[PDB]
Amino acid sequence: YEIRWRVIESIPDGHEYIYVDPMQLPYDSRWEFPRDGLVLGRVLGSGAFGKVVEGTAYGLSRSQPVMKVAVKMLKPTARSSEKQALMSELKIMTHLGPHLNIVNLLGACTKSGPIYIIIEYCFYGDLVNYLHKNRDSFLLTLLDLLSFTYQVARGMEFLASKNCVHRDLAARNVLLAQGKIVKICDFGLARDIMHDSNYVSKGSTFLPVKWMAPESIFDNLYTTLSDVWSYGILLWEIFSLGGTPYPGMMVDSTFYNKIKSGYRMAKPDHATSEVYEIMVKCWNSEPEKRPSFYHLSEIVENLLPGQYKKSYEKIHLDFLK
Ligand SMILES: Cn1cc(-c2cc3c(N4CCN(c5ncc([C@@](C)(N)c6ccc(F)cc6)cn5)CC4)ncnn3c2)cn1
Repeated sequence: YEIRWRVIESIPDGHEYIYVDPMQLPYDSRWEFPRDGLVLGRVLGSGAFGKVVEGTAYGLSRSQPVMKVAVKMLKPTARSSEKQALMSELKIMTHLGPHLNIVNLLGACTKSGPIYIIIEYCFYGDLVNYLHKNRDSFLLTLLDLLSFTYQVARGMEFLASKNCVHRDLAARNVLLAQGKIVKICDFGLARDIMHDSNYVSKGSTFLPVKWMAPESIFDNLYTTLSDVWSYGILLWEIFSLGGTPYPGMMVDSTFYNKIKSGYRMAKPDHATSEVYEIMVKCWNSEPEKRPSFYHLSEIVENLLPGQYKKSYEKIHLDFLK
């Protein structure tokens, strides 16, 4: 190809070194959970082709013989396109490993019918409804907002270390667990970073434009660095207490023109000067200049009381006992 500026730089030293593709890896049978040990209850989120329901699981844990869970599944209206994606989503989760700030996978029903993905249940729901619920009380506290901001930073650091690009980081995809523990969810659009080069076929039809970095919209480039842009948008959501990004702006020619020119959202009412600067660094137009998720945690860690780090580590270690 003759136009070299349109070729993205591609990174393998010798034939001995291969990319471990999680899509190609075997399914550990220990994830399997009999379908007749799962009762399905109320819907937790739904869409045209799928839903997440609350479930009770009997005998999934030795600690909790009757345990509340969530269950990701497809509707009858879903086609084979949605069926292959849910499978690949299960593949990404079985190989990620567990983390304190991820809605962890507990099991799956893969053997007979449609796929069920069984995930831990988060008592408080998503961060957008939670922040709407508490708006009047705030005016929750400010430290809570910082704590949410740190935990997502650690969650994302864990994902990027596994070379996993989330591609839909947003407040609607942050849940709150029993001890005000923040959990990232929805790996439907998640891809390994080497996925787009090795098995090239994509075409998600509807995208979260207002959360996406310029090079993701315009060039279909998804990296950890475009996740960091989304993390900036997530921060704006949290400190506007559940606000809609770019409020009053339709996504159109002029919107894309504005973002490309350097337009950015103004500071939200409940963000400090220092916290707005984090969102600004996150929306740098040159992706390589955005801060890393490790660096972001270190910045946000400074904004929290000194003991928080020690207590957060105590929760974290305990979770993996
Ligand atoms: C009021 N309240 C609510 C909760 C709550 C809510 C969750 C939860 N979520 C629910 C939202 N999610 C979600 N919704 C839709 C999709 C789809 C439509 N795109 C989809 C579904 C299936 C499919 F195969 C493909 C696509 C995906 N995911 C998951 C996270 N998970 C755990 N606990 N929990 C607890 C608690 N109080």
